[PDB]
Amino acid sequence: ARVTVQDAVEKIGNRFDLVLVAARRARQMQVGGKDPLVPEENDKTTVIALREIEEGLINNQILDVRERQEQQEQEAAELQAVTAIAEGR
Amino acid sequence: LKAQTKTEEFDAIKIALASPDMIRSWSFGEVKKPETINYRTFKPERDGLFCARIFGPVKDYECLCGKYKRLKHRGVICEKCGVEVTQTKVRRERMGHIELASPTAHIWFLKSLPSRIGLLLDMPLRDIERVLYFESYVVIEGGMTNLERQQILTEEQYLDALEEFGDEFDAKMGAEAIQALLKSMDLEQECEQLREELNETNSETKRKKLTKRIKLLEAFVQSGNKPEWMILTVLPVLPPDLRPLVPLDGGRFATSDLNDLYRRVINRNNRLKRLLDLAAPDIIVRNEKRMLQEAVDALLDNGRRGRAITGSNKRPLKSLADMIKGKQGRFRQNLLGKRVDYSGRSVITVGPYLRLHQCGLPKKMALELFKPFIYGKLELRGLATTIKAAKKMVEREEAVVWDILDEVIREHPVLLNRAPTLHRLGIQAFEPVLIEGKAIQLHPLVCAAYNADFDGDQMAVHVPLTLEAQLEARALMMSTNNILSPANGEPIIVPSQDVVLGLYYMTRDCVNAKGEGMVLTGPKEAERLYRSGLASLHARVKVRITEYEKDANGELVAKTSLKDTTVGRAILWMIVPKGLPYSIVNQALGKKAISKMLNTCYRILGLKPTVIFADQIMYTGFAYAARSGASVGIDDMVIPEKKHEIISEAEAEVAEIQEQFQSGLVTAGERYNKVIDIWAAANDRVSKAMMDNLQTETVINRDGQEEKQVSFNSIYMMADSGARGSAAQIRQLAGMRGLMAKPDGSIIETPITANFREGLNVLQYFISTHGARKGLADTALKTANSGYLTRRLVDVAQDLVVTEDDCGTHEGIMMTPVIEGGDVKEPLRDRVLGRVTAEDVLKPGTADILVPRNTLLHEQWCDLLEENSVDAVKVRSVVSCDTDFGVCAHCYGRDLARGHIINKGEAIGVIAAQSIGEPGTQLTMRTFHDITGGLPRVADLFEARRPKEPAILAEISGIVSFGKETKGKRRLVITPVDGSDPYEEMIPKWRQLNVFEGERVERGDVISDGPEAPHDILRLRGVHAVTRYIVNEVQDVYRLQGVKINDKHIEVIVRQMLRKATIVNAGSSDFLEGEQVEYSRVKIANRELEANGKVGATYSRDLLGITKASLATESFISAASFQETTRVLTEAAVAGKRDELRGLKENVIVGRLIPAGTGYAYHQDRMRRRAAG
Amino acid sequence: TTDPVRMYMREMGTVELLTREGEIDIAKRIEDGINQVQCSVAEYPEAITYLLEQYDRVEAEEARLSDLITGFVD
Amino acid sequence: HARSTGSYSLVTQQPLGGKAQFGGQRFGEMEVWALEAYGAAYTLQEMLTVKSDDVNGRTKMYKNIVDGNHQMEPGMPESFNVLLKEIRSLGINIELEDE
Amino acid sequence: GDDEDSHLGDFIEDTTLELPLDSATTESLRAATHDVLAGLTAREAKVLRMRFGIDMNTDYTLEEVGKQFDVTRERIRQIEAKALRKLRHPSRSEVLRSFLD
Amino acid sequence: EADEAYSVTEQLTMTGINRIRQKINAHGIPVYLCEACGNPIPEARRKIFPGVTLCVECQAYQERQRKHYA
Amino acid sequence: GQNMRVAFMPWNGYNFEDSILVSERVVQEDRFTTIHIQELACVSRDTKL
Ligand SMILES: [Mg+2]
Ligand SMILES: [Zn+2]
Ligand SMILES: [Zn+2]
Ligand SMILES: [Zn+2]
Repeated sequence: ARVTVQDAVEKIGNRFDLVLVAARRARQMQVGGKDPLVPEENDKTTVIALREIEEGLINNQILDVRERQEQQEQEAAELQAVTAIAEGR
Repeated sequence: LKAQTKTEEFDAIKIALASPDMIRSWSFGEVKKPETINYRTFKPERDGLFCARIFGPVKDYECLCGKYKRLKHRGVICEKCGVEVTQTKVRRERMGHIELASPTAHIWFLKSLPSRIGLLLDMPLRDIERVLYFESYVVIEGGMTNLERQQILTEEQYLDALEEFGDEFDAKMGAEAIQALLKSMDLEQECEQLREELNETNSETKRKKLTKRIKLLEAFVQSGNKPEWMILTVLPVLPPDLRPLVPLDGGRFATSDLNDLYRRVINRNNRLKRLLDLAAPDIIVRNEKRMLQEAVDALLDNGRRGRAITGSNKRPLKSLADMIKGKQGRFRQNLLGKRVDYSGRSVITVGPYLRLHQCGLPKKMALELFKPFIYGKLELRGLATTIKAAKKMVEREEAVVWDILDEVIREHPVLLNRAPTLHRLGIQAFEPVLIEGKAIQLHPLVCAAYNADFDGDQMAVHVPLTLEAQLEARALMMSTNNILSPANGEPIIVPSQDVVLGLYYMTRDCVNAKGEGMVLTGPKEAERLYRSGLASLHARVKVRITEYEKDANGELVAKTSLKDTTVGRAILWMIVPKGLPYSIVNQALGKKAISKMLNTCYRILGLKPTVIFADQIMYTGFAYAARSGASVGIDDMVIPEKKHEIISEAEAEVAEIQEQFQSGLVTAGERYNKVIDIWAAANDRVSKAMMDNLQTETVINRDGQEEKQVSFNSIYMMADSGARGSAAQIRQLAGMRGLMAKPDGSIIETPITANFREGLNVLQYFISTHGARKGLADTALKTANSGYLTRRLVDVAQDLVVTEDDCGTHEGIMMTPVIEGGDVKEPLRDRVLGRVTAEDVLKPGTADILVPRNTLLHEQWCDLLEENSVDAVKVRSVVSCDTDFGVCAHCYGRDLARGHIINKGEAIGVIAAQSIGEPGTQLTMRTFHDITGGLPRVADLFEARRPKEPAILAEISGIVSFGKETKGKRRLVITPVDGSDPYEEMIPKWRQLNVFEGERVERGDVISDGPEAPHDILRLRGVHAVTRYIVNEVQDVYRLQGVKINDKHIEVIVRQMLRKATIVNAGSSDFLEGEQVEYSRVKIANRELEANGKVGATYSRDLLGITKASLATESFISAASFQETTRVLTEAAVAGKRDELRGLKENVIVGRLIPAGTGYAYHQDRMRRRAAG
Repeated sequence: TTDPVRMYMREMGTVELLTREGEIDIAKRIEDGINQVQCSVAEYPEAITYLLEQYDRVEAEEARLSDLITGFVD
Repeated sequence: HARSTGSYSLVTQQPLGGKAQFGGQRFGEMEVWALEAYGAAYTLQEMLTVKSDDVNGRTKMYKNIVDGNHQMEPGMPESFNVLLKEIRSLGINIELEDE
Repeated sequence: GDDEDSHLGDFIEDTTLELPLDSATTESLRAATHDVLAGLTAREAKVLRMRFGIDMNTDYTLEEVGKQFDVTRERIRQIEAKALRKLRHPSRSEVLRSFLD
Repeated sequence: EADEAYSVTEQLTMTGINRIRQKINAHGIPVYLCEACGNPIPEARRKIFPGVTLCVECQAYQERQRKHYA
Repeated sequence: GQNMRVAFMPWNGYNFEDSILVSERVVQEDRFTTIHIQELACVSRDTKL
C-alpha cells in the first residue's frame, strides 16, 4: 500500500479516520509495543500499518477491542499487588 | 470530584476589562524608576523597568548579587536582593504595575470610533475631552438644585452656581470626574428609565435611537464589567524581555520603542507625585496631569494624538497598539506566517525517470534536513556510541551514513510546495529519491498542478516530523492520491506538452510507408517489427489485438479481433490496462483525446490502475518523442503563395473607401471603421490561406496516382496535437500578424503587414511595442488581483465544514442545461454529475422510478439518464441544506481527488474558495463585453453590489396604474384583487418603462429593463432564484474563458452570502434584529412545540456581500486577524465576550488542532465533553 | 483644540505679569504668613521642652550639632 | 538552502538566519489554507507549533526524534503567548477559561 | 532595507537559548556517566558521585567523604584516582571520549 | 510564464477589433429616406454599406456630437 | 558568453518545460566554468568582558 492508499480507503470509509487509526497502530509498532500482523518488508510503520488495513487485520473496532483486552491482562498481574493497598483501611 | 487549578489544556478564552485590583494580581512588584541598566556593570537597576527583584534573573538559576549560584537552590529569595532564582523564562512571562497618582483615561475606550465612555453616559465626546484637559467643570449627581446630572459648567459659571448652593450639589473636572460619573451611574436604574420611554412615546425617530442604547447597556451589566474600570488607577507593564535592551556588536545597544514610552510615563507620574507634596498651584498640577494623560495614550495607541516621536529619531515610536495591529491585523498570523524548522529549497529541474509518487532530492539537502533522524538511526543500529559522535559522523560525511540515510528516507514522504499556493495541490507529498546535484527533481505531470515551468523557479521542502504528519501526507497529500482537480472532476495530471507530441506522432498514419498492409499476431510482434527498422511507426496494418470490457456483472469479458490500425497504435496498446476498449487508442491521439482517455480509465478501473497507467503514458511519450526527431527550422514556417496578392487587394479596398472619403460619399469616422474591416478581413484570408496550405499540402502517393493527407510538417504536428501553439499564434509566424492597438484600445489603421518569418521593419515593431508592453504591465497587476479575490472568499467560507451525514431534507435546486441563447453552452450531464438527487426521477412515461430518491449520480447513472430523454433533474445543494452550522455530506456532492462522496469533516468551505480563486489568473481584469464580463464582474457578483441603473420588479401581483404626477418621481400603484393594495412606489419616469400600464403583473416581473440587483431576486423571487442567478452569471464569465468550475463551489459561497436574516414577528427574539438563519431555524423549532408559540417568529433571508458577510464572525480572535484590530478588541473587551474556538482561523492562531479534517474527530469528541458532566 | 502645549499656554496666559511693586506686595504677605506660624510655634510648651531634650542629646554624643540647628539670628 | 534546527529569534522564538545556515522556509497564510483544504490537521499544528513557535515543544520533539519516537507534545506557541501578555499589558483582562 | 516590515529587532538572535543538539547530548551525557558509575564498584560510585556534584547538591571535600566511610584520608584519595584510571582506558573509555570536541 | 502575458494581449486586441467590425453588419437592403430627417441617400452609401439608414450629413453630425461631449 | 553547437529536438524529456540538456564536453572543457570572489572578514572587538 505504498503508492496509492485507495485500497485502505475502502476498508475504512472516512479517509480521515484511516490516517488516525493507522497512526494509533503505527505507534504500537514504532515504539516497539507489538510486532506486525503481516510480513514486514522493511517498510516503516507508516506503511506497515497501512498494509494491515488493506489485509483487514486492523481497524478502530479491533484496536479498541485489543486495547480493552490488555487493560484486563495487566489488571490481573497487579491484582495481588494493588490489593495490598489495604493500608488505606 | 475535584475541579482543577494549574495549567490544564484549556478550552475557550475570555476577554474583559481589568479591575485595578485585578492588574495588581498580575504584578510582582511596582516599577518605580525610569532606570534601565547600570552604565558600567550592565546589571539591571533595582527596581526599574528592567529588574530581577520584580521580573527575573538575568542568567539561568543564578541569583543577581551572586550569593546563591548553585543550581540546587531554586525557591530561594536571596537575603541581599529580593530575587528568586528560576528560569529566565519568567522575565518573559512576569508582568508588573504602576500605581497612578491621578486617574487616566484609556485611549481605546475613549477614541475607538464609537466612543465607549461616550455613549455609556449618553454624553458627547467633545465634552468629555473638554473635561479631561480642565477646560470646563462637569456636574455629578446634581441633586435637588438647578443643574442636570451631566450638565457642563465653565469656571466663571461654576463659581456663580456655587455661591447659591454650597453643598448638596457637586461638580468636578478632569479624569476623577468621569470616574465618578461611571461609579455613581446605575445601569439597572437607567435600564428601567429606558424601558418606559420606549413604550410611552411612539416614534420612529425616537424609538429607533432609544432601543439602540438600552440593549447596549444591559449588555454591559450581564457582561460583568464595572464602568469605573475604563478609568485607569493601575497600569500593567510588559515583561522586560519582550521589550529588551540587549547588547549589539561594537558595544552599542539596541532597545524597543516601548522603553522610551514607558520611561516618559514613569517620569511624568513620579514628577506628579512630587508636585502633590509640594502643594503646587493648580495651573501647574493641571499641566502635569495633562502630560501624563498624553504619555499614557502615546504608550497604548500612539496616533490618536499628535504622534509622540522617539528620542532624537524623527520616526514615531511603535506603541502597544501598533504592536498587535498591522497589515492585516495580527502580523504573526498573516503571511508570513512564521519561519519553520526542517525545511529548505532550491531550483527545480526535471527528472522524467521518476514515478509519479516520488521526487529528486539533493544528497546535501537530505543530509541536513533529516539530521536528527540520522543521529537516531545511526545510534539505533549501534554505529555511533553517542549523539555527539553521530553529529561528528554526519559532519565528517563518512560514507557509512549514506546507507543509513536511505533507510530513514524510504517510507518517509516530504512536502513540495511551489511559489503562489493557489489550491490544495500547491503543496503535494512525494517519496524522496536521492540526487547528486543541488536541484530538486519534479515529476513532469505534477508541473501542471503547480503551474511550474522551468525558467528557474524554486520550490520548498518540508519534512513531516510526527508519525501523524507522515500518514497525513501519505493518505491525503501524496501525489498519486490527488490526480483529479477539486475544481472540476477532470484529471489535472493530464500529459503536458513534450509527452503528448510523442504519442501523436506515434498513433498517426501516413499514406504509404514501410510495413504497408501486413498482418501480425499481436502487439508484442508489432514492436518487434518496428524496433528492427522493418516497419514504419505509422503504416496501415491489421493486427490481432485482445481488448476487454467488464460489461458483465462486474466481470471482465475478453474480445479478440483483427483490428485495422497502424504499427504505432499497435505498440501503444501494450500499455492500456485491461477493461478499456481498443477504440480509445485507435484514433490519432491529440492532447484533447489523450486526457479523455485518462479520465475514462479512472471512472472504470479506479485510482490504482490509472496512476501506474499515467506513468507509462509519460515514459513512452518521452521515448518516442526523442526517436521521432521532430524539430523546427526556418523552412518549417510555410508562407502562403498568395500573401502578397491578398495584401494588394485589401490595399486597394482602402483605396476605394479613400476615394469615397475625399469625395464625401462616406464620412470620416465611417471611413476609419470601413478600412479597419477590409484589413481585418484580409488577415482572416491570409490566416485561413496558409492554414489550408499548411494543413494538408503534404501531397504524397501510394502505389497508384496521387493523394493528399494531413501535413507532417513539424510546426503543424505541434498545433494539431495540442503540444503547443495554436492556429492563432501560427498566424503571426507565417501569415501577417494582425493589426495592433495602442494601450487605448483604438486599433491602428495600418496593420502589421509583415510576419515573424520575414523581418519586421522599424515602424511595425514600434507599433507591436504598445500591445506588448501593456500586456506585461497588465499581467503584472493581474497577479495582485487574483490574490485578493481568493482571500476574501476564504474569509467568508473557511469555518464551514462537513458536519452531519444527511440532514434529511427533501429540498433542492432544479438543474437544466444552460442553453445560452444559441445551442447548449453546457450539457445537463455536467451540471448533475457527482451530485445527489432531491427526488426520484421519472421517465417521459410514468409509474417509472429511474433514479430512486437520493442516489449519488456517478457515470453509469448519468448515461442511464442520458439514454432516456431526461431533461431536468432536481439536486440537493448546500444552499438548501437544513443542517445548521455546516453542510451535510449528502447535500454537497462527491467531488474530490478521489471519486467517492465527500467525507465527513472535509473542510469544503476552503476548498470551494480555492477552486474558484485559482483560475482567477486566467480571467481578464479589463471589462470585456450593454453587458459586461470579466474577473471584477465576478467580485461585483460575490459582493452583491447593486448595479448603476437597476431595473425594478413587481413588488406584489395584481393590476397596476400610475397616480399623482412627475414630482421627480411618478408614483406607481399596484393593487391585488384579494389582499391589501397599499404599495405605491415612486418611479423616476425618465428611465424607459416597459410595464404595460393597465395590465396585471406577476410579482417579480420586469417593470423596466436593465440589470437587476441580486438583493431583489432573493426578496421578490426566492432563495432558490437568487442562488441560480449567481451561479449562472458567474459561470458565464468562467465558461467564456474555457474554465471549468463545478457549480458546487459557487453554491457554498452563496450559502455564506445568505447566512443572515431579519425578523418580522415576536415572542422571544428582538422583532427587528439581523441574525443567522441557523440560530432561528433551531429556535423556531425550540418554540413550535416548546415554551410558548411565542409567536412566532417569522424571518426573511438577507443577501450579504462576501466582504460584509465575513465581517460578522462569532470568534473575536478570528476577527482581530483580518478586521481592524484596535476596534475588534475594544468592541469585544467591554462585552466580556467568550471565545470558544470552534472555528478554524482561531485554532491556527492559538496553535492547536484545526477543527476539521483529522482534528474534527478530536474537536467533536471534545466539544461533547463540554456542556456535560 | 488638543495638544497640551496649546492649552497650557492659554491656561497661564490669564494670570497677568506682576508690576515692579506688585512683586513685593506678595513678598510681604509671605513674610507675614511664615512669621505668623513662627510665632504660633514659639507659643507651644511641648515645642520648647522638645528642643531642650534634643539639645541634651547633642552634648551626650547621641546626635550632632548639624542635625538640629541651621544657625541662629546671628 | 536547508535547515534542520538552527538559530531562533530572541523576540519571537522563531527560526532565524544567523550564521548563514539560513532560517527555515516561511509558511505563510496561503500555505496554511493548503493544509486546511486537506485534512492535514497535525501537519498544520506541527508546522506552526513545534517546527517553529513552541519554545518548549521544539526541544521535546528533537529529543523524541533521536529516541526514535515520532510524536509531538505541542502546547502553546510563544507567538500567541506574547499576544496574551501584550493584550494583558493594555487594560484588558484576557484569560484562559475552564479546563 | 526594503522599507518592508522587516525590522532590526526581527534579526536579533537569542544567545541565551540552548540549541537541541546540545540539549540532546546533555540528556545523553547523564546516561553515559550513570552507566559508567554502576559498572564500577559500589564504593567507587559513591566516592565519585560525591567528589563531583553528580546527582547531589553541592560537592564534598575529599576529607568529608572519608569520615562518611570510617576508613578515611589518603585511602579515599587513591580510590578516586583508580576509579578515574578505570574509566580511562577502553571498553569504558570509548563512550565518554566522544563527548569531547 | 510571460507567455500568458502575450496570450492576454491577443484576446484583448481581438475583442476590441471585433466589436468595431460588427458595427458595419453585412448584406442589408432597404430604402433611401433618412430616418432622422429624410434627406436623399445616394446609392453610393447603399452600395458601400448594406443597410445604411443615415445620410452623410447625419453620419457626421452625430459622430461629431459624440466627440464634443468627450 | 560562449556560443555552442545547439540542436532542437526532444531528448527523452530532459527538456520538458524550458529545461536544458547539456553534453559533458562542456563541463569538461571548463568553458561555462565561472570564477567568483567572495570577501570574508574577521573582527577583533571589545566586549564588556
Ligand atoms: Mg517560472
Ligand atoms: Zn542576591
Ligand atoms: Zn444537507
Ligand atoms: Zn439625414
